[PDB]
Amino acid sequence: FVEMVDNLRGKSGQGYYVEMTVGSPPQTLNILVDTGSSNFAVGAAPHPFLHRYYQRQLSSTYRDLRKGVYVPYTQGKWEGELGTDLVSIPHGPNVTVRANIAAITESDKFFINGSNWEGILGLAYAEIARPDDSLEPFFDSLVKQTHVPNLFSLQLCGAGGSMIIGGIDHSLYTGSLWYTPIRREWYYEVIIVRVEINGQDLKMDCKEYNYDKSIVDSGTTNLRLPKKVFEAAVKSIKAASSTEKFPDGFWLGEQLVCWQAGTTPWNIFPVISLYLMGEVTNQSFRITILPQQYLRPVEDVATSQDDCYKFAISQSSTGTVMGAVIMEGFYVVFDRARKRIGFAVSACHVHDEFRTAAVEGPFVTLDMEDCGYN
Ligand SMILES: COc1cncc(-c2cccc(CNc3cccnc3N)c2)c1
Repeated sequence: FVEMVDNLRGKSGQGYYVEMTVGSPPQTLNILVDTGSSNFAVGAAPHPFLHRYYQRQLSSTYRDLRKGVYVPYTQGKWEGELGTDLVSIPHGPNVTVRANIAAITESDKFFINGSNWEGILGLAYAEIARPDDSLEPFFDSLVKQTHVPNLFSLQLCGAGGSMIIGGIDHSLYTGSLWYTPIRREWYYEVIIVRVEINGQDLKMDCKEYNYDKSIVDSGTTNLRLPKKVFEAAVKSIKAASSTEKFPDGFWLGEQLVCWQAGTTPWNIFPVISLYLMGEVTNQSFRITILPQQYLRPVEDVATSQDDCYKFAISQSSTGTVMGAVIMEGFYVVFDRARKRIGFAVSACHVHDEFRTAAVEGPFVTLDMEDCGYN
């Protein structure tokens, strides 16, 4: 795991990527690590934003599955050809697997102009794979064909990171790991059973927090909350920070807020605690997020020279998404073998002058199942 430490590059803004090699002889690509999707899909044609792409026909081990795939989003898509090839992770375990690969032949609003990655490693489960759940996701192939344990953990830093494949590295976190159950193997779905701001219960029905699901998603920048929860949260963060006025635009992620370099008044901004369903009946634990995780610094803007931040909490269309902004505070263990997700304070988390992040428990929370939306 020493050899996997620091094997990710990038930021929460454009995502985190891992080097992979596909085919024979090996072709080296940077691949977004995305726990909110389940396809392994790589640029396979010279889209102008791409540094590198997959040239199937130069791989002696490529096998055309003679089947297309099509994945749409709200305002875009990617599209391509399914096949299999030999895959590896230079700074991963010392194995080669034959995996399903979607050779992206055409796409729209998918690749980010200026990014240094060319594909997507969908680490979530087969149920949300495209074109259907019979397209075995990458991690499933890795585990089936090798003795690599069926887990991985992510330490996302910035504001790069590490993906430890096959276990847990003690040196990437402090304190103890607490585990929340994966509710259904599709997205990494979890249950938020309670939310607090500076220790103050947000006081809503916990079904609101998971309406219609809550997921851990390294392919999303922000903490995203459902509409009602988002409004409750912002009102409360306004209240804790009412000694200053901010434009409405700020709370909508449209405008920055700046202070004289070094004078950002962090104390004004509250810690958010999300309680997660525990492994034991009526037991939960809490993860504590600090303002320096949801106030994301904004660098050279037009031409900026102060200290400036945008609000990295946003409204959710499809439930609570624990994006990179949240994951960046923690070492997140995706224990697929035991249907569970572990959190511990990250060794690389941004500290704050007077407050320290935490993962802690146990708490008693009755009727936690009822926080699940059905
Ligand atoms: C922080 O990770 C990202 C930041 N910016 C863009 C992406 C990105 C780009 C293209 C496709 C995808 C697919 N995955 C999504 C998309 C939307 C929401 N969640 C996920 N997992 C991500 C990831």
